[PDB]
Amino acid sequence: YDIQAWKKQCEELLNLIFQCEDSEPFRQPVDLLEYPDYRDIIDTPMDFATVRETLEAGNYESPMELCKDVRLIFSNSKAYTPSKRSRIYSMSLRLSAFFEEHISSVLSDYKSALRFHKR
Ligand SMILES: COCCNC(=O)N1CCN(C(=O)c2ccc(Cl)o2)CC1
Repeated sequence: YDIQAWKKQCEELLNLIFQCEDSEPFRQPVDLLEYPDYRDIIDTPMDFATVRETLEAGNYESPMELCKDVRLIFSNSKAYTPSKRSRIYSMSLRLSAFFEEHISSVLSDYKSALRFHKR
């Protein structure tokens, strides 16, 4: 019932994601010099360094907001990919499965703790 615990749980999970080779494409923003059409396709860039900085700045109120930005990393990869068999997109799908496997308990515990708080 700790309604703050999600923040360190997310820091920990971001540390695991940064250790994961599959996060290599989405640590930093897309260099628009290497992908000159990126912003023609993607309205809202997102990456894991931006998510970590937002968290560490105290600019997430809940793990749902962090989850929305991480999911945007993955949806951007899916929107930008020329092929469902692309290397970078394939890395996104594995990393997404990993993230969803790990974030589920963080969301559940937070929502449970908030419900207890508001009982
Ligand atoms: C080392 O990483 C540098 C920053 N990352 C980066 O440039 N990109 C990651 C995002 N992205 C894609 O999701 C994608 C799908 C299919 C193809 Cl190709 O790319 C475009 C490439």
